[PDB]
Amino acid sequence: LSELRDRQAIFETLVAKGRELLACDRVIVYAFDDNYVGTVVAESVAEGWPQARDQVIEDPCFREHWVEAYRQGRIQATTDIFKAGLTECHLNQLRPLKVRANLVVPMVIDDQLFGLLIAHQCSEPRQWQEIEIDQFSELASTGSLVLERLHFL
Amino acid sequence: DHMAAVQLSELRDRQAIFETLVAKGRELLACDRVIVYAFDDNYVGTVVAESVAEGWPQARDQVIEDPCFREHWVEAYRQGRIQATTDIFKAGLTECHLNQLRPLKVRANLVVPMVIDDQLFGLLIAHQCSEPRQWQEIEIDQFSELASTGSLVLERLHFL
Ligand SMILES: *[C@@H](C)C1=C(C)C(=O)N[C@H]1Cc1[nH]c(/C=C2N=C(/C=C3/NC(=O)C(CC)=C3C)C(C)=C\2CCC(=O)O)c(CCC(=O)O)c1C
Ligand SMILES: *[C@@H](C)C1=C(C)C(=O)N[C@H]1Cc1[nH]c(/C=C2N=C(/C=C3/NC(=O)C(CC)=C3C)C(C)=C\2CCC(=O)O)c(CCC(=O)O)c1C
Repeated sequence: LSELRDRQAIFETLVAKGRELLACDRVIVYAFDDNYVGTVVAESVAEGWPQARDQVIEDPCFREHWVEAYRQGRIQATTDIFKAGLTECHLNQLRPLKVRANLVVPMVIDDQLFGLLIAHQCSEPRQWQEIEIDQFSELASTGSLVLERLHFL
Repeated sequence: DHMAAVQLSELRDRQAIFETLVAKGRELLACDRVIVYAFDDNYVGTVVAESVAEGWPQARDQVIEDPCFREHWVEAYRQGRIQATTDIFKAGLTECHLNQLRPLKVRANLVVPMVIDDQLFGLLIAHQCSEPRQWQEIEIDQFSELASTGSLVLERLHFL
């Protein structure tokens, strides 16, 4: 990882390592351009589960305020999205992907947010453990160090 | 939930990087000691940080002999070598090398390089002192990932 000098290779590594790390159903990188508008840029998904790129998922074309919360280091660890008080529109974004559990960590260095590293469990609800959250978020941070290095180099 | 209050990836000071490497490494492995042996610009290495379990000797409390020049064994680590030694008294080490570790009461010895693109920042080292100990593949991978993360942050300091 530390040696990668290509954006897409980094994103695909993160996504493979993340799913391996958590043994969950899907890991995704939702990456931000300069306007903090985001797109799904990579996905690792267990066989048989829906792939993001096969769906049309609505996503408002502006930077919503949760972007700033992640930028400051918010982590979302949701055991079951149907019990978490999500908006209907948000549930509708995750429904096609058959999400139950939702773990969202920032890929951020010095308050520059490169993206979000996201895990889903689809088969059933899943309580994310502290040590999984720590390891997944260290993976995000390492990926972020190498994304940032791209600019320097 | 929230990212940790201090992150290795957010450190912007050399010595802080070494001290968090050594704290996190000893917690990861639950071993007796973790050190960083860091290289200066002339490839001279120095123990710059240590985290050690209660009751075991501290590196800085000892006089450990160490040839003033860069030895040949350094190149193997620059190139990515890892040494994982279950019991240093049964590993065919030289007497002089044994005498560097005796004062620290080392039995097991794990050595991973802190290296990016052929720049060797140091070695991250773990000791078990209480008993011999066979380092597991999972431990070696995790310890080595920590070392590489530390190396990314040392490198960044140059750029910054
Ligand atoms: C519904 C289209 C929409 C309206 C209208 C609105 O104003 N905002 C939403 C619902 C909404 N969504 C989130 C959080 C996220 N939205 C994401 C967008 C995506 N685009 C995709 O292609 C995709 C498939 C993986 C998604 C999920 C993302 C990445 C997030 C953050 C991750 C997550 O929380 O799922 C919110 C904020 C929820 C909260 O934190 O309060 C809202 C209101
Ligand atoms: C003994 C003074 C000496 C002579 C003479 C010589 O030519 N080389 C040695 C013995 C020797 N040491 C190593 C490898 C290491 N030596 C280290 C130096 C240290 N300085 C310290 O303060 C200290 C306390 C922690 C140490 C251990 C270190 C860090 C190493 C690498 C890590 C390890 O292997 O313990 C060698 C090379 C042996 C090999 O790997 O083939 C030799 C011959």
